[PDB]
Amino acid sequence: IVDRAKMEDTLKRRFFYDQAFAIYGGVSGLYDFGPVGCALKNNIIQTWRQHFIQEEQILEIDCTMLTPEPVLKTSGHVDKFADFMVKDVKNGECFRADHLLKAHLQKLMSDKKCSVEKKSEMESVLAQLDNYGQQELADLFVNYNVKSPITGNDLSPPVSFNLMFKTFIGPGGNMPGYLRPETAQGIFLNFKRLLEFNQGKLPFAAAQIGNSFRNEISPRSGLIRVREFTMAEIEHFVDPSEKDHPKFQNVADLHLYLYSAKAQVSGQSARKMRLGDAVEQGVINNTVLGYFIGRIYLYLTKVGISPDKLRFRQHMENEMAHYACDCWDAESKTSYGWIEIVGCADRSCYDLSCHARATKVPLVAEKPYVEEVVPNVIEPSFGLGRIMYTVFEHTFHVREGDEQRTFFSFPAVVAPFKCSVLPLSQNQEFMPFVKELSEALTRHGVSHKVDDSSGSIGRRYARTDEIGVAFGVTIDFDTVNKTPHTATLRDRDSMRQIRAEISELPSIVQDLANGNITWADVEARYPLFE
Amino acid sequence: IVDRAKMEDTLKRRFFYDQAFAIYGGVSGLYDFGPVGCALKNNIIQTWRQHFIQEEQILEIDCTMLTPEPVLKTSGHVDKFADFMVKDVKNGECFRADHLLKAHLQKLMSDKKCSVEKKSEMESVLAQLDNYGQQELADLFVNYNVKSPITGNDLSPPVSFNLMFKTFIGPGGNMPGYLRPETAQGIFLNFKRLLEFNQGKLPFAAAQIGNSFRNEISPRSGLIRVREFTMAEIEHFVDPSEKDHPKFQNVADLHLYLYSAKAQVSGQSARKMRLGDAVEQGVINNTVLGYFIGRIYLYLTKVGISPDKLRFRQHMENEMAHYACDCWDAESKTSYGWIEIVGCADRSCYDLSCHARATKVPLVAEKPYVEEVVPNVIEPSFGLGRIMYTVFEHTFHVREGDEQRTFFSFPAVVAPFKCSVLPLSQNQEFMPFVKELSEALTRHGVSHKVDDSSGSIGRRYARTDEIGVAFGVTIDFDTVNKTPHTATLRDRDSMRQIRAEISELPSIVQDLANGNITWADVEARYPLFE
Ligand SMILES: Nc1ncnc2c1ncn2[C@@H]1O[C@@H](COP(=O)(O)OP(=O)(O)OP(=O)(O)O)[C@H](O)[C@H]1O
Ligand SMILES: Nc1ncnc2c1ncn2[C@@H]1O[C@@H](COP(=O)(O)OP(=O)(O)OP(=O)(O)O)[C@H](O)[C@H]1O
Repeated sequence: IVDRAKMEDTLKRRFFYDQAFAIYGGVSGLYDFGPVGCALKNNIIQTWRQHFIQEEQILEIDCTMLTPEPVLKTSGHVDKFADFMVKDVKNGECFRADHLLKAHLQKLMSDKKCSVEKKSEMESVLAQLDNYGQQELADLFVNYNVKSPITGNDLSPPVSFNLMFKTFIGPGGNMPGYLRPETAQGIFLNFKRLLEFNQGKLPFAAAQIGNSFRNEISPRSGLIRVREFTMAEIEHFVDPSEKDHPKFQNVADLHLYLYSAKAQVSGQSARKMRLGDAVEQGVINNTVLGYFIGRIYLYLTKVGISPDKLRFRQHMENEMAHYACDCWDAESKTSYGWIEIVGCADRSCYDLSCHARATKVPLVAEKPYVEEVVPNVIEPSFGLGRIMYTVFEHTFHVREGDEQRTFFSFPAVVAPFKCSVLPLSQNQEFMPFVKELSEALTRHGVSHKVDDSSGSIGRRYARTDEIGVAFGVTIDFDTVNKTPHTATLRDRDSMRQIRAEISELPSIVQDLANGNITWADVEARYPLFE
Repeated sequence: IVDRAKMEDTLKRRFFYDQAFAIYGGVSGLYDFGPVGCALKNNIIQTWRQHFIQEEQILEIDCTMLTPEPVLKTSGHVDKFADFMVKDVKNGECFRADHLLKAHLQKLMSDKKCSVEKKSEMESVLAQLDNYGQQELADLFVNYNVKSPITGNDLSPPVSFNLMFKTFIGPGGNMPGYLRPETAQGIFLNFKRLLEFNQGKLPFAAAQIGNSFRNEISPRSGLIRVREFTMAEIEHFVDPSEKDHPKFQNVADLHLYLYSAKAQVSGQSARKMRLGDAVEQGVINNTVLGYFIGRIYLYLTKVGISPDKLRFRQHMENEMAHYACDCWDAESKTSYGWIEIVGCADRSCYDLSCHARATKVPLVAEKPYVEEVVPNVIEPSFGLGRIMYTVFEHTFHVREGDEQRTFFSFPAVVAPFKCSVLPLSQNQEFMPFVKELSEALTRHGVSHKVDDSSGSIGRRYARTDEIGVAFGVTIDFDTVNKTPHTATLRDRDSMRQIRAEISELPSIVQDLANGNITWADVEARYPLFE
């Protein structure tokens, strides 16, 4: 139960992100990222690269964002990629029917005058919103008589709204284009060149880390709903008859919350199963999908997401994407309820085929005389924007001190900079120490910054914790005058300190950040400091 | 004099880049980058970060690409950001007048029937093309009677063509938007928040590394002219009365080719002056601009650009950008002649003012009672796309061998991967060595890859050189059987080899790549290997 308000204030004050074109009134769905935001955003992407691209030796390509209409028409986006929109007959004001109806029912279930018999009924409606097609939503909008949230006017019937941005490539109108709503397509149009890289055998995964555009109808979720964001997508091309992953046993012992399609249609809750048992009992189709669900869980967890607030929900029969036949979304529980931050879909083979036909260009591989096959693809899609935000709410805390200080418990691999070196005097008495410590840290690969801000050592850290800095080393006079020269090591979360020689701290902070040593261990080997 | 044709073939075969939406016929100005392309593209950006952001402790932000019309209207892009376009009256076919006229004169100067008196005259015309405004170009198009390049029909008079892409943010048309043709604007709209970071003092530089869009009229220069590219821009906010840079003495002894505005209007050539002498003789206005010109020269040179093919040309009076009052472009001589790859402009203070007014939001700083001032900004703009391409032509070579093999002499800091470990047998006899070498290299921070391709050791490298791999270590039977165990170190460019213990090579390759040791030194300490 995080206090969004108080948090958003800290994220904007320290400038993690903020409204884009603020001095012009701003634009919904558009935000800019400040220094700290970029540092944290870059750490997440780098962590992702090591976790997937590096770990699975994935190929990398960087395709264009502009796309000629024909390409997206063949993919089915020009037809099925949209959201149901509604608007009051009085003025323009557009709203995403899907969500509005969801916010309306929550208002009715909240009202005490609501009977248990109804509150229950409405729950069955919400837990099946992504299914209700064109007509079905129209009925609910009439049954519950939904009306504009503000100055409640009459709402027009629900209609489709293509979420792709429109443009024109080159002078004239002969070539109408769009801004890619996803990156996947780019990888498909380059399947042959990519297939050639792996000698021609399967499986093999291609990846992309670029920006995608979504002309979202009415964004009101901060960074959760933007019309422009960076997403990392992997296209795991596997043979339809070989949907088995060799490394699955690496994540078979993971206990994570699964919310199958059945559990949703049978009105029951999500179960916390073992990834292996899940694949066994037929819950999770194959092991390829299961391996990725594990890799995903691990990544999100390693970045800072809370396990007790993370679950994988399976799509419904008619909730499926136009290009999918099965999918599982990694949802994180936030102040906006459960929201998908990573979509692991199973586009059986809808893409290579469509493009193959439309262009009469064959896109297949061969196996052992020899047979050709159309590669089935499992696509783990990461929304680096939502993942970062979820980290904010899952690590944001308010110190128990009356000063109402806040801080983020960012893991050591995502925090802006691991250590914060802050000395009392910046004269030539401490420089000999600050200098060596700063370089000793660098040799250990520990990102840091020397503090110069004004205020007491206690306030000096209050600002460091605010942006989530993992550790801190205080160099006082006793560090300079006394001998051996010892400095103070401070832990962000607990605020507890330690006193050790200023020459051993480097390797220590390195193990604390690398996860080789526990803060408990530190308090066990070295003398405590109040 | 590089053979573009042969080169483009190698760049596409190894998949550095290629036509985007190829199976759909492709689109001019749009290209995708393959694995090697991405590796090299990422090395350049990383090298840039260390050279500028890290070296000058520049602040970093990441703004949106979508921009609401009002913002670009206030910047003057909706009015002056365009290119003169012409088209034959027969069909659509659009052409950039600016260039077409330039290609026409070159055809006339090439023809032997052309007299010296005329060839000279035309040169004076080309060396002043970016000046000729609306009317002036119309005359030349009539005087030289320019006509469509293909099936030469009659060309319509030259007219302006806004290069920005058009779109609509959100449902409806109440909010018309554009795709940022540059990043600078984003940094200006966030001036206050950024100014606050530096306590409020000047100077201070903000930066951005994102994509920009340019609806280029008719792109025919491969990667030189794209409608989508990644650009790194720095906004050095300095006080108008303090246009002096403290570090200038770090690049004062640089001898680079300068092509002042005068030299262009006085029909004379470019001089190779000393950066310091240039600022003295009033050539280069201030030292702030001079420091950056040096930093730029160093970066481009460090990346792989040839000094004898690099020059800094100063803009003409009416060639100035709508937001500039003075500028210098770093031009590289390529198969397309001199092209700007880095634009270092001096937008005196045109931006902060425009936005300040239009929104009635004050954007200024203060100095020592105290006075407020409108920061003058020097904007070094890097087109990471053109810089990479220039590196291709300036490092592409054809082995003297009849097999017509090619290779790129990529510096160690940009090559896909510094070293290439290739063993003869991949059995369990060499693994103990390949393993240790691979890890020893990693501990030294040397990017590498174990070769598995088929063919003789000589052909194994022919493919490694093709993508520009700096070095290579061959592990043969003598490395396994003999003792001490020695491997062969091979230099890409010279193809010359060395024989040293397989345990010392790691540190050696590290110094060769880091530039601590010369290949000559290696041949001086260790025994040569034929
Ligand atoms: N507007 C957005 N802002 C930020 N990230 C987004 C946005 N829309 C989608 N994503 C990211 O892309 C999603 C994967 O693609 P997907 O097509 O499943 O989105 P989606 O199903 O349409 O989600 P939504 O129900 O929120 O519209 C990631 O789960 C999510 O982080
Ligand atoms: N179409 C393009 N493709 C790749 N890079 C580009 C393109 N257009 C501009 N750039 C990059 O941005 C330039 C800086 O901005 P600038 O406004 O000076 O471009 P420009 O003066 O319009 O150049 P041009 O004469 O080629 O149109 C860098 O010098 C160049 O690398």
